[PDB]
Amino acid sequence: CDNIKHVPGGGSVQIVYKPVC
Amino acid sequence: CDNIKHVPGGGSVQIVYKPVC
Amino acid sequence: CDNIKHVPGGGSVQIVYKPVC
Amino acid sequence: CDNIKHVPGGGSVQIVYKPVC
Amino acid sequence: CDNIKHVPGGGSVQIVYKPVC
Amino acid sequence: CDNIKHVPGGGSVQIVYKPVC
Amino acid sequence: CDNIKHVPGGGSVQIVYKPVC
Amino acid sequence: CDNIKHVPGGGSVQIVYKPVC
Amino acid sequence: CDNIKHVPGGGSVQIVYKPVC
Amino acid sequence: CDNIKHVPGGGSVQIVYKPVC
Amino acid sequence: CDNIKHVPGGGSVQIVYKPVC
Amino acid sequence: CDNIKHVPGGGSVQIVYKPVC
Amino acid sequence: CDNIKHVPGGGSVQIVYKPVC
Amino acid sequence: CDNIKHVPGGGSVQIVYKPVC
Amino acid sequence: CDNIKHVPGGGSVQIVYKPVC
Amino acid sequence: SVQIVYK
Amino acid sequence: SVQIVYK
Amino acid sequence: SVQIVYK
Amino acid sequence: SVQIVYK
Amino acid sequence: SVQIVYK
Amino acid sequence: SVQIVYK
Amino acid sequence: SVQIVYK
Amino acid sequence: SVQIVYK
Amino acid sequence: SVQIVYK
Amino acid sequence: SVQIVYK
Amino acid sequence: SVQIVYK
Amino acid sequence: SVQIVYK
Amino acid sequence: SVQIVYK
Amino acid sequence: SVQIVYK
Amino acid sequence: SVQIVYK
Ligand SMILES: *Cc1cccc(C*)c1
Ligand SMILES: *Cc1cccc(C*)c1
Ligand SMILES: *Cc1cccc(C*)c1
Ligand SMILES: *Cc1cccc(C*)c1
Ligand SMILES: *Cc1cccc(C*)c1
Ligand SMILES: *Cc1cccc(C*)c1
Ligand SMILES: *Cc1cccc(C*)c1
Ligand SMILES: *Cc1cccc(C*)c1
Ligand SMILES: *Cc1cccc(C*)c1
Ligand SMILES: *Cc1cccc(C*)c1
Ligand SMILES: *Cc1cccc(C*)c1
Ligand SMILES: *Cc1cccc(C*)c1
Ligand SMILES: *Cc1cccc(C*)c1
Ligand SMILES: *Cc1cccc(C*)c1
Ligand SMILES: *Cc1cccc(C*)c1
Repeated sequence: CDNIKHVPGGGSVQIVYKPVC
Repeated sequence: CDNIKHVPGGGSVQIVYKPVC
Repeated sequence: CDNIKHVPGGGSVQIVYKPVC
Repeated sequence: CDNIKHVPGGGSVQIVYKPVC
Repeated sequence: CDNIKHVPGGGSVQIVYKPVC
Repeated sequence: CDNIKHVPGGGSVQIVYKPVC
Repeated sequence: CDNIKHVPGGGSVQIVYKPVC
Repeated sequence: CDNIKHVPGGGSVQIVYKPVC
Repeated sequence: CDNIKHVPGGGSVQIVYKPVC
Repeated sequence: CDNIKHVPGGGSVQIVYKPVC
Repeated sequence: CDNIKHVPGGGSVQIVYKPVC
Repeated sequence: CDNIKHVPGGGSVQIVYKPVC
Repeated sequence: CDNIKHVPGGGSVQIVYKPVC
Repeated sequence: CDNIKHVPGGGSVQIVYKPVC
Repeated sequence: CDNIKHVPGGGSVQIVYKPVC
Repeated sequence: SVQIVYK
Repeated sequence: SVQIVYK
Repeated sequence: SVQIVYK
Repeated sequence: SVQIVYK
Repeated sequence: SVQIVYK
Repeated sequence: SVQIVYK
Repeated sequence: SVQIVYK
Repeated sequence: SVQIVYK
Repeated sequence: SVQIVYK
Repeated sequence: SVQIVYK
Repeated sequence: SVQIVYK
Repeated sequence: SVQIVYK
Repeated sequence: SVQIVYK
Repeated sequence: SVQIVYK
Repeated sequence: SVQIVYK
């Protein structure tokens, strides 16, 4: 993952389970 | 994933399960 | 995935299961 | 997937199962 | 992961489980 | 591959070479 | 691979070479 | 690989060479 | 690998060579 | 590897060579 | 890609972007 | 990629960006 | 990648960015 | 990568950035 | 990486950045 | 198998 | 298997 | 298996 | 297995 | 297994 | 996005 | 994004 | 992002 | 980001 | 970031 | 290349 | 290369 | 290279 | 290289 | 290299 502008909002849940990348 | 402008909103759930990328 | 403007709304659930990308 | 303007609405569920991309 | 501008918002939970990277 | 009931018989050889899945 | 009921028989050889999954 | 019921039989040889998973 | 019920039988040889997981 | 119920049988040989996990 | 005899010439540029193979 | 006879010439640039293979 | 006879020439630049293999 | 006969020539630059293998 | 016959030539630069292997 | 029940 | 129940 | 229950 | 319960 | 309960 | 300018 | 400028 | 300038 | 300048 | 300048 | 000889 | 000889 | 000889 | 000889 | 001889 390159140049990712991750801007979570209010009450946002992100789960990344066993990535390889 | 390149140049991803991820802007989650209110109460948004994102789950990525075992990606390779 | 390139140049993705992901803007989740209110109460939006997105699940990506075992992507390769 | 290139130049995807994904704007989920209220109560929208999107599931992508084992994509290759 | 390179050039990641991670800016969590209010009450945002991110979990990365066993990544390889 | 989902819900695969693989039941090899007597003297059966199966080779899967560089799958992506 | 999900929900795989792999039941090898007598003298069965299975080779998976460089899978990505 | 999720929910794999691997039950090898008599004289069964399985080789997984450099998987990524 | 999650929820793997590995039950080797009589005289079963399994070799996993340089997995990433 | 999570929730692995590994129950080797009689005369079962398992070799895991340089895993990353 | 199998049995590819790639012989670039003078000043040849080849770009393969996110292949799956 | 198997059996690739890659013989770059003079001033040849090859870029492979995020392959899966 | 198996059996790759990579023989770069004069002034050849090869870049492999985040491969999975 | 198996059985790679890498024979760089004169003034050859190879860069492998974050491989998984 | 197995059975790699790496024979750098004159003035050859190879850089492997954060491999997993 | 995707098994989704909506309400 | 993705098993999601919405409300 | 992803098992998510929303409310 | 990811088991998330939202409210 | 990630088990997260949100409120 | 591949952006290549040749001379 | 691959950005290559050749001469 | 791979940024290579050749001469 | 790989930034290589050749001559 | 790999930054290599060749001559 | 898969090279299998059966008996 | 997978080289398997069966008996 | 996987080289397996069965009997 | 995995070299297994079975009997 | 894994070299296993079974009987
Ligand atoms: C882009 C990205 C997000 C989370 C985890 C990884 C490995 C990559
Ligand atoms: C674009 C992207 C999002 C989450 C995970 C990965 C590996 C990639
Ligand atoms: C575009 C995209 C979204 C989520 C995951 C991947 C791998 C890619
Ligand atoms: C366009 C797109 C959406 C979700 C997943 C992928 C791999 C691609
Ligand atoms: C981009 C990234 C986020 C979290 C963990 C890793 C290994 C990578
Ligand atoms: C269904 C299946 C069998 C063997 C290998 C894969 C990746 C999938
Ligand atoms: C279904 C399956 C069998 C063997 C290896 C993989 C990665 C997947
Ligand atoms: C399903 C599975 C079997 C053996 C190895 C892996 C990585 C996965
Ligand atoms: C499912 C599994 C079996 C053996 C090794 C790994 C890394 C995973
Ligand atoms: C599931 C598993 C078995 C053996 C070794 C590892 C690292 C993982
Ligand atoms: C034939 C080939 C050339 C470059 C990249 C791939 C994955 C395949
Ligand atoms: C054939 C090939 C060339 C470069 C990279 C890969 C993964 C494969
Ligand atoms: C064939 C090959 C060349 C460079 C990198 C990889 C992972 C594979
Ligand atoms: C074939 C190969 C070349 C460089 C790095 C890796 C991981 C593999
Ligand atoms: C084949 C190889 C070359 C350099 C580094 C690694 C981990 C592997």
